[PDB]
Amino acid sequence: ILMTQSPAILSVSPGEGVSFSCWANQNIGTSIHWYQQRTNGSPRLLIKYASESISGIPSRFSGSGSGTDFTLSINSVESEDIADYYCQQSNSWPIFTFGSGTKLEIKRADAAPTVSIFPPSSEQLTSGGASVVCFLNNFYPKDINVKWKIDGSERQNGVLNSWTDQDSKDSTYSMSSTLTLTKDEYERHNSYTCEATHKTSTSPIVKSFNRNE
Amino acid sequence: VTLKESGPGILQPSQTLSLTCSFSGFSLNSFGTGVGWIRQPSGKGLEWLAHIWWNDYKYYNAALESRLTISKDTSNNQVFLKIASVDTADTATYYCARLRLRYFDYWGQGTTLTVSSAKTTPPSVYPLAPMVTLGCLVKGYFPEPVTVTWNSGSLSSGVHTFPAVLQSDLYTLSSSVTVPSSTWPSETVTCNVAHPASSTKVDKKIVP
Amino acid sequence: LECYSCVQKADDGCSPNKMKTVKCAPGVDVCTEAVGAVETIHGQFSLAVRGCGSGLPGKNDRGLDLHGLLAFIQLQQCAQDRCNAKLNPPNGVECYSCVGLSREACQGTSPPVVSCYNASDHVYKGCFDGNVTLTAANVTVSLPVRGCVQDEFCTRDGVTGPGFTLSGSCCQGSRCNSDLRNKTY
Ligand SMILES: *[C@@H]1O[C@H](CO)[C@@H](O[C@@H]2O[C@H](CO)[C@@H](O)[C@H](O)[C@H]2NC(C)=O)[C@H](O)[C@H]1NC(C)=O
Ligand SMILES: *[C@@H]1O[C@H](CO)[C@@H](O)[C@H](O)[C@H]1NC(C)=O
Ligand SMILES: *[C@@H]1O[C@H](CO)[C@@H](O)[C@H](O)[C@H]1NC(C)=O
Repeated sequence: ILMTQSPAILSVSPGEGVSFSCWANQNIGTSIHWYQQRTNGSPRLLIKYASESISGIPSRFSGSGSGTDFTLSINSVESEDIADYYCQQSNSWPIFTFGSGTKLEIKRADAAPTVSIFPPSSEQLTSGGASVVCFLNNFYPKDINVKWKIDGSERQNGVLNSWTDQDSKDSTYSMSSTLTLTKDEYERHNSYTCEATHKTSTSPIVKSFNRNE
Repeated sequence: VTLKESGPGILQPSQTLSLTCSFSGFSLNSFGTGVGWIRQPSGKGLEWLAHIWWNDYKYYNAALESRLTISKDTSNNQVFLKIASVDTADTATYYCARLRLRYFDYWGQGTTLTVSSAKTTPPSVYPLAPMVTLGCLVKGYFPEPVTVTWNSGSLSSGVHTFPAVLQSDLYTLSSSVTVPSSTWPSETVTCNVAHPASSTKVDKKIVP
Repeated sequence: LECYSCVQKADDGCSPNKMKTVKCAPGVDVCTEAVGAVETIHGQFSLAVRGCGSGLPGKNDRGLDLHGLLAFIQLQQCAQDRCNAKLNPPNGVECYSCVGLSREACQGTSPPVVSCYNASDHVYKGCFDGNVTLTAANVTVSLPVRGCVQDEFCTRDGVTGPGFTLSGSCCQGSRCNSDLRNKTY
């Protein structure tokens, strides 16, 4: 038995009526259960046997379906319903299988990132390393591409990236990009640039510095 | 009804993982009761591993049935899972949850396991100097986690503390803070980084 | 090749002091051991067969669920001598209960009556009558099974495992399951 959740990401505004799909390749009767995992939290059982409600669960969470297609619905989305939602089948008891998950995201107006680049610190250069950081803060949607260029030439190696979780207050995403060189390599090139292609602009937003000035 | 997982926190590859689930508020003698183990790699989905029943029957994820053995002591309210020959892919949060016949109604908070051969290492903390946005870089520490605060939490809006990434087995992250330009360098901005596993706390003032 | 040979019918047939050691016919290369435990919400019993087998070495375990009757089967086949001894509040409804009794006891209105309950917070409000069968070593063993189940309307339902079947019918009302061998569809 194969279980496909859809969508993977479900961007929604507070107060809307949202629906999560979980599809079985086969007929599994009513043997489906739904779990909520808030970020940094344990999975929490929401719905039992397709549609049975769990005690102590808000009344806004309801589920439905039988056979192959199953749905979890939130009548009125609240701020603490931002979470991952997993289905699990019990059709092949005692073998249990979970879905891939549906991550509930908050919609916001698209916003371009504020990009900020930083040289290596004086402390780090003493140690023999040279990491050039670029922050891209407060943007939407999460899809973003960072391209590193040194004196025009692209830089393939030495790059580490990290995305944040969606922000609690403004619903933006943020990203760090780290280019890590040796001290000797860093003191042999002049310009360090981080360009970011995003949906807010056709041409990428570029922040840069020169190690000369 | 509660479940509490405990485990070793960090292991090197090849070692045996031994997990304990200590539970209360119910019994593993009831017909249909079971306790299972589920793990989640960070940022990834949940995977069922194994479950043990009141009548001592045990079920395994067949992809791991060679590595897994689950057991229980009903007298002490404990279920154990040991996973032999740990690898990097066993880096996950491991949850125990109780099986009412077909679903997991009650789960623990989870125990986080890192499989790495790296040893406990304090971080190197570097200032990032250029409204204006400032930061600090925390490079080369093990294990997770670090906590990063600015002015001990007094600067809280405009702070982004990024997930750690692995570079050659050691973690690195950065934190950024965005302030009005009228407050720096006129007022001080300091990064405060605590690493609980190594007993370390470091302040780094960022100066232009 | 010498194997333990014994058959267990919810009794002691496979007990230390009833087990026989048998020698297998030419061309049989494995000893078998198959235990099928069936669990009702009021008890559990086991069928077991130990003897000379066929086929390859291996282990085969399976859990089965028929409207809340659980069955657990372990079937192991080795290739060494004598290797095959490695396994071992009320709700409204009342049902007849057969959990180890012979087809003699388990007939008609003879079996004990049990009070169903909502085991593991699932509703057990139907009654069941059927049998369990476990086949291995060119021998077959079966006993009747009766108890509470989560379905009041099954007719000749069944689950299957390796050499193992658990089948029967369900019904509604207390002690409906007096005798459902004839129940039509
Ligand atoms: C489970 O038990 C028996 C298996 O022996 C099933 O079949 C009938 O059982 C009676 C019992 O002595 C035999 O005399 C009959 O010959 C069997 N049927 C036939 C067609 O010959 C029985 O039906 C099963 N129980 C239920 C409720 O299905
Ligand atoms: C099952 O039985 C218990 C005890 O009677 C009761 O508290 C529970 O609500 C019952 N559930 C249903 C669905 O009948
Ligand atoms: C089952 O039904 C058949 C056909 O009506 C009859 O021959 C037989 O005796 C019945 N047995 C019982 C126990 O009712």
